Amino acid sequence: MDLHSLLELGTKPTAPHVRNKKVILFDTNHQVSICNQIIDAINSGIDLGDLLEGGLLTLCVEHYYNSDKDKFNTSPIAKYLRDAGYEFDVIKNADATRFLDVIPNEPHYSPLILALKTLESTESQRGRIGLFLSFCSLFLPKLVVGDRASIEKALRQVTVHQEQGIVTYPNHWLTTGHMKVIFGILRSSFILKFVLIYQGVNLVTGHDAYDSIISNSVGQTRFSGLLIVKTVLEFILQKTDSGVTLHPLVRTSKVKNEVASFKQALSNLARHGEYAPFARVLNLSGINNLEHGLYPQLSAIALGVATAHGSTLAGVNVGEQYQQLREAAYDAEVKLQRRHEHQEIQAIAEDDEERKILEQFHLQKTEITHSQTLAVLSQKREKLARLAAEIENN
Amino acid sequence: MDLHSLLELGTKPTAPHVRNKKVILFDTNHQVSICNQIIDAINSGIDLGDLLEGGLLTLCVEHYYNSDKDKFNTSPIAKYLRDAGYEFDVIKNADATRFLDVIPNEPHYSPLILALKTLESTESQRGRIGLFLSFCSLFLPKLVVGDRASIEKALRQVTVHQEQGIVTYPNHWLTTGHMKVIFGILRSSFILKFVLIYQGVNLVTGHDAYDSIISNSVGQTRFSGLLIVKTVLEFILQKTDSGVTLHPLVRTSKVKNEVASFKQALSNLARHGEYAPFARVLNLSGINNLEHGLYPQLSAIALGVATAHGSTLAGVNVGEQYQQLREAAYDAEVKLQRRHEHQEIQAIAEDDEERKILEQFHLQKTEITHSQTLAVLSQKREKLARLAAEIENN
RNA sequence: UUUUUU
RNA sequence: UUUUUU
RNA sequence: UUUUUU
Repeated sequence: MDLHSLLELGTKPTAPHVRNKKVILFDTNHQVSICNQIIDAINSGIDLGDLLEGGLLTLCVEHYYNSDKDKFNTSPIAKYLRDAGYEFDVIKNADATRFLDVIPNEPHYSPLILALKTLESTESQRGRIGLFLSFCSLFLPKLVVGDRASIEKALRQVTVHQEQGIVTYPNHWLTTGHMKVIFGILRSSFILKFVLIYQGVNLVTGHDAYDSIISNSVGQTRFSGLLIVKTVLEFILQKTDSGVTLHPLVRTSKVKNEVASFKQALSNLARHGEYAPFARVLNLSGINNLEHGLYPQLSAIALGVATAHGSTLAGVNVGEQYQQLREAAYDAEVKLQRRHEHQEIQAIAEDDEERKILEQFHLQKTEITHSQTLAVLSQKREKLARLAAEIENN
Repeated sequence: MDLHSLLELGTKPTAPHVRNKKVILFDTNHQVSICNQIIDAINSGIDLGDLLEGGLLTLCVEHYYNSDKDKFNTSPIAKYLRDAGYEFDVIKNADATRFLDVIPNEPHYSPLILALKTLESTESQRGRIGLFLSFCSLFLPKLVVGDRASIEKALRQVTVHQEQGIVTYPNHWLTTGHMKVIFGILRSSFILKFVLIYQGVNLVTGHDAYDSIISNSVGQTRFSGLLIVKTVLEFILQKTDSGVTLHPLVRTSKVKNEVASFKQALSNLARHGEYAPFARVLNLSGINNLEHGLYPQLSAIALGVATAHGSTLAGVNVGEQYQQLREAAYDAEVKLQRRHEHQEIQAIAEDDEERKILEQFHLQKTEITHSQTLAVLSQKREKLARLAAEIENN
């Protein structure tokens, strides 16, 4: 009897799940105009409550699969969503021409029926759907950080993609109320985030403007709320050709339960295949075992070692109960790393003139990264002070 | 269990993709006049929105394959676009004589139907189509740099090809509004850029004026947004006959994760075969793994070493967070390279008179490249100051 | 709960 | 995001 | 892009 196996119980799911959901699909002869009516109903602020996930699935099936519902069901999006517990009931209506005529006759859709009579539609192309999905992909990196972080990252990606000349969005899409409602409809829908992630990752070759925007934004969403995974696996568990060895600041007996617990949490997380970098955004099952408050010493030490290697990770906020250990591991790794690079410069040169040139280069390089780290720290302090002045103002 | 394989997940596409697109093809008895009507509809500023990609495919099939649609489907352009996820639905209309009569009866094409009634057509030859495609190939090098860089490179290629006597373009094609709209229609279309790249690379022998312009402009587009690939693979990972060895400025332990990560990104990029130099323009799948912000030390060091070897790479702009490391690696490589050429001049001579002549030659050659590098730096500084004075003026 | 850069 | 030359 | 002579 192993009594210590009781501390790992109640984490892993045991079976594939018998929970079944129901999202509707619209089968219409006028699918492009139906889809554009869903776009301008969402953009107008109409809370289209239980029909949101089915309407967003009709936009994504219409854009990616020409709304045929036959090669959609063969496709691995639907195989994944069928194993996740979704069921597609197809609301077939061949003579429908408006969004009101396809909503089923239930009593609780009556605020939506009253809301959509006053909704005016401007006639628009098929490409407004792909414009909407490429705009919705811009909220995907820094989605789990908040709404202000998502809206600022998405505004920065709008100006980056408009200097490229790839896209241009309308000016009433870029107001802060509308970017609040698009953050709201993206954070809650699993199917919208998953099919933006799937068509971002798995499209190889023929990219239009929208496919390239979605593929660029899914590429910046990799390990989004999982900075602890990236800092521990790069800087704490170094891999050699001989094998994985620990770091000197984690190689004691106070830390070793967190290290052995973190390796079990990572081996749980890698059951998800190619969606393990997107685990915090898609809210997968191993997500509770990788928080900062489960590893209070491993996380602050790993961020201090990571900040000592790179300039930009001195902008990462932590809680007040992790700051001083982060600052201490930063100082210790600065001293250890200057000892190591002095030994390596003495190892790889050939003359005294060669080691004089390489010594002058690596001391100038270290002074460059230290001055950049202090610049990032000063603008982080001013950003926190400006946010606190806005919170005091509001 | 290799836990470090989780950091490479979510990058490579797993399957050939089940996303299918629909571009139309026009099958008409009067294909030359239909194609010239698409040329003067595009040149007039008519936003021919969803029919743009099919109209450009009809121009390219009419120019390259005589619009027969039977040897087009055997040809490897269509095999590549069929594996990319395109489907060609052929709008057969044997008695059509205008561009209005072949547009399908949909409600969202009605601004285009109203736009094309007022469009006047001048009757023109088959060679205005090849004139349009050779003009569209001139935006292909420096396409990913911007619109002003594309329009200035394309104006320079117009004057180069008119001193040759190969071509002459009409004077209303060379205004900046029209070159803005041809940059706009080339940046977004995958099929136009791909078939200009395919017929530029794979045409061996019988070139007319337009084929030679397209082949010259596709030859200058090789590694267009991939300067990091060219500078690292030339100057940082030197190949000997014995094998690949690193550079002394990247041979430490702070750099080795970026070097081993860059070799994985290059081995991803070389899955695309002969279209791997054109990966940033065609937006292929390995493109996110080769940015400057993923390798902040390898890229600035590699550009400094490259600038020390050649005069013209002192015109490359970088961000402000990479400039000083570029300047430092430039200084270190200047000192290391003068030590190496002094040793090689002592190795390859036979007398003292021979080494006196070779010493005087190589010191004059180094002074020539240093004065050229300072000239490039001064005109770069004045170009940036003039662009900032125009941005302040506008 | 997450916080940087890209 | 990309930035030079050809 | 090419630049001479024959």
